[PDB]
Amino acid sequence: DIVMTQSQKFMSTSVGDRVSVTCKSSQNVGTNVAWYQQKPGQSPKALIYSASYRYSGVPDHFTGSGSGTDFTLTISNVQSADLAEYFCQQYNNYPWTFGGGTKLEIKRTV
Amino acid sequence: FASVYAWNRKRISNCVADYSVLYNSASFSTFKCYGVSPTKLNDLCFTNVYADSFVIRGDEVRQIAPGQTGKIADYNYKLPDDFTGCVIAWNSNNLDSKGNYNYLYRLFRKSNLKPFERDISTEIYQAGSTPCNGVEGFNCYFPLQSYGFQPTNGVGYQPYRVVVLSFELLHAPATVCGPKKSTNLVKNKCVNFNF
Amino acid sequence: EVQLQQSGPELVKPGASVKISCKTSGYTFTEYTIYWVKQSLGKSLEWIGGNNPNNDDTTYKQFFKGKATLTVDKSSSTAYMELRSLTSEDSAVYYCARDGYPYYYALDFWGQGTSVTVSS
Amino acid sequence: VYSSANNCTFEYVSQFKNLREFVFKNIDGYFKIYSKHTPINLVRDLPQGFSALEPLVDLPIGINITRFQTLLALHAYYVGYLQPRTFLLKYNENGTITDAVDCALDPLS
Ligand SMILES: *[C@@H]1O[C@H](CO)[C@@H](O[C@@H]2O[C@H](CO)[C@@H](O)[C@H](O)[C@H]2NC(C)=O)[C@H](O)[C@H]1NC(C)=O
Ligand SMILES: *[C@@H]1O[C@H](CO)[C@@H](O)[C@H](O)[C@H]1NC(C)=O
Ligand SMILES: *[C@@H]1O[C@H](CO)[C@@H](O)[C@H](O)[C@H]1NC(C)=O
Repeated sequence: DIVMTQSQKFMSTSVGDRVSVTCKSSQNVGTNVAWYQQKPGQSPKALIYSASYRYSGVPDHFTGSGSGTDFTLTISNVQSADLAEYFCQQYNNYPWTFGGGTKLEIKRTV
Repeated sequence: FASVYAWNRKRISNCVADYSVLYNSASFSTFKCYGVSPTKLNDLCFTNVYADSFVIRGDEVRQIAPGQTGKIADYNYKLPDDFTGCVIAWNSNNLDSKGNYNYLYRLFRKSNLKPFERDISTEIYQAGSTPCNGVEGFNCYFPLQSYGFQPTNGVGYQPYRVVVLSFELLHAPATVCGPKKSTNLVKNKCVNFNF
Repeated sequence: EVQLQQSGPELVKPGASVKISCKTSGYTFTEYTIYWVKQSLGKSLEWIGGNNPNNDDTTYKQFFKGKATLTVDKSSSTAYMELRSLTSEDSAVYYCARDGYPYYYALDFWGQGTSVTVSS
Repeated sequence: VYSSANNCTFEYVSQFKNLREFVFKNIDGYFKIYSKHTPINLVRDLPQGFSALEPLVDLPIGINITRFQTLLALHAYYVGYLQPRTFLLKYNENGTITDAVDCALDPLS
């Protein structure tokens, strides 16, 4: 029916390692998604369109995925302004419903 | 007549008819004739005349003109700026009294229509981010609507028959010209003749 | 040239009716629809609904009954939401967004949001 | 033959063994067809005799017309050509043409 879990709720990368998050969706309804960045306190900022395109107003250095019922997004690296929430989108039927979101944490060491 | 979006097109050639009798009658409410003065129609000769006929509402007669705005002038019928044509329009209120609910007109389109474009097609117009499929709904509309031509309505709801005449001048042959009149004859007098 | 000014924080009472306004200015309002979503303090995003400025259409989600009401006006070029039955858990932030049909689908532009808190 | 009827810009409806003669010409978009029903017969199987040709119709077509072909009702037609010549014609007293002499054939001519 309508369910979105993307197999994870939060992921952690310490230093240098590339960050990638999937947006596994429900059964086949279509191919149209989006990804937004949610900074802690202000309005969400759109990250990717349909998981593979570019934004004019964003310094886009991103890697996406193909098509079908599964989606994936790869970001450049873990910069100093990456600590935020990750929201995926699904717009096929009128009752729009998104997933639980993904949280990126910078795993600091001792 | 035909619908406004499926406007009726007629091609007339190889005949001689008087164009003066049209504007002479007082039954023609609107006559806006940009190509040439009304009295010069019979004077000049043309070729392969084309007539486009349709029906519009009462208060849209100003929409039918070369190079202006209007919903009908954008999605139903548009005149190019370089158009040396002629336009007639007259009331037909008594011909649609109860009222008439068989008239359709385009309301939604991606862009403005091309000049003299006979765009006939049907599709569910979409205006939303989500794709449109299946049954109509939000951001899924029918671009054709009826007319409220009630028999108890004034100006703006009375049906108007609108015809537009266009032509090409002497491409190579000449078929349709204005009528010519001839007087009587005289004899046994030095006369200058034009036989 | 797109901007959106909303109202500040609000305190509501259970079993009452309140109003929240989303203001749009500086750009045309007739074509693109307006969407309403909620954030319950960092939880999952819920699509409250949407409305069409031109056709005056209204669309809700699967479960929205209780405060399902939409309203817009062109003289003020804004939208008004009515909230009812503020029982126990509606304290959250509302976000008003606008989409683009020619380009940038899926809520390109967002707003600052209005935070409503329920208390006795 | 009947395959299409697109862009019909013109349409016209009108009306010893005898031999019929025709001449087809096109000048500045005007099509001329001259006809002759039955000329003077001298002998069989060959075109002897003299007779002038009178015009039949005039059509404002406006085509270039490069090739042509004949049609037959299945279950001989001599074909000539025209060249820019000069002729001397002796009109009769009733207006008809009875004698013609070429100008570039023989020194006597
Ligand atoms: C020129 O035309 C006139 C008029 O038809 C011809 O005169 C007739 O000739 C026939 C015999 O040739 C006579 O039977 C008629 O009585 C004549 N009618 C008149 C009014 O004269 C004349 O023959 C023609 N000439 C030529 C050389 O063709
Ligand atoms: C007549 O010719 C025009 C091009 O000159 C073409 O667009 C049109 O389709 C033709 N008419 C028909 C009935 O095919
Ligand atoms: C013959 O063809 C040429 C094209 O090279 C055209 O310009 C001309 O008008 C044609 N002639 C007629 C009589 O249509």
